[PDB]
Amino acid sequence: VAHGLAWSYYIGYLRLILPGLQARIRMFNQLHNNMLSGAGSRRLYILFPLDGVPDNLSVVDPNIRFRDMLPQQNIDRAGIKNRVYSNSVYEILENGQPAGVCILEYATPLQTLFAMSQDAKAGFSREDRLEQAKLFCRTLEEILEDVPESRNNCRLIVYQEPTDSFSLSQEVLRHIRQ
Amino acid sequence: SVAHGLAWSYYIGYLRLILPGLQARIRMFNQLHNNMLSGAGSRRLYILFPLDGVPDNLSVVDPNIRFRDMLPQQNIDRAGIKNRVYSNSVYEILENGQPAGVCILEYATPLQTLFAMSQDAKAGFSREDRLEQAKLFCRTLEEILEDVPESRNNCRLIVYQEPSLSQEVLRHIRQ
Ligand SMILES: Cc1ccc2c(=O)c3cccc(CC(=O)O)c3oc2c1C
Ligand SMILES: Cc1ccc2c(=O)c3cccc(CC(=O)O)c3oc2c1C
Repeated sequence: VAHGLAWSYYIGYLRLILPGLQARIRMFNQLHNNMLSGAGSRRLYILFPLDGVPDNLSVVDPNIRFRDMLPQQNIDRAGIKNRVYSNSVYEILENGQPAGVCILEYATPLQTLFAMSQDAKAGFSREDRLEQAKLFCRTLEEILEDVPESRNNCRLIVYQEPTDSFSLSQEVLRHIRQ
Repeated sequence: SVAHGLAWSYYIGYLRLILPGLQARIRMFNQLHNNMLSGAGSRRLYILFPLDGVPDNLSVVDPNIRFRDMLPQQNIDRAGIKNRVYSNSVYEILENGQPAGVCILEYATPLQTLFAMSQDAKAGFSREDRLEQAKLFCRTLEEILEDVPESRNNCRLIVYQEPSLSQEVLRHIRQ
């Protein structure tokens, strides 16, 4: 199931959104004294926690600080027709210092995976959901690897949360640094 | 299968966002265009799903399906996806050379995904395989809509196969 879900995420969102990302950064930077930086901050980072319903990003971590919206993106495929999309820019702290600035969001298909799992008749366990989550990521990673213009503009950030000291900020930083 | 997750994502990712505000958007439409819609048959989101990828865009697919107007936009504002603006389009469906029906009409966006999947260099699949998937998608989507009345009565999945669409649409509006 998660195979077609990763494809619809790519086809139905990442394809529409990536190509104009850089231009929107350029603006953002004109208007915020070059807050985005070089290379690290030139990507759309998609968060995919493994372990449903992660904390929303404004509250998840005191070291992940919202700054501002990029300028909106207008789309006009023969969709759909006219659509407006938003993306959000976050300051990422390490040791009390601004260590990174980036565009960051959760993968919407989490919501579908969760909703699937919660359905009364055909819902399924946490373990079965994790198996699907892993399959979504593996499949999305493959798609992106095959598409250099897409891959140069975004990175899937996949992580597991221990219920048992987890900092999402340190995870994002490690990716941003790689 | 893959089309089952796809159906759930069209529902969770689009129909849930769009149907709740539809009637509000229709009423305002009617007021702006002399009650051009309302007849009950004129107040659902009609979603075309040709079982046959890449169906000609609606404005050009059939002389009997003629673009009239856009609904007022639907603004959405959730967590994660902050501001989005969605559009939907209203079509006049002529029969016998004359307007016979008016509706809100669009292609299901997941057609584009079953097609792209099909078309992949590796683990892509044939037309004969992509069709079985399209079938699974339609069935799964019609099962999902059934469990939630608020949604069901506000959209119809028009599924069709080459042996006139405008005649295929009116039948639905009439049902
Ligand atoms: C242009 C395009 C193409 C494919 C999809 C899609 O598979 C898909 C699957 C599930 C949910 C959506 C969201 C939507 O229809 O806006 C999807 O959007 C798509 C869009 C917007
Ligand atoms: C709110 C929400 C929830 C789930 C999905 C989704 O599964 C999903 C899967 C594939 C493609 C999209 C389109 C998008 O993220 O804009 C999807 O959108 C979703 C959206 C917008």
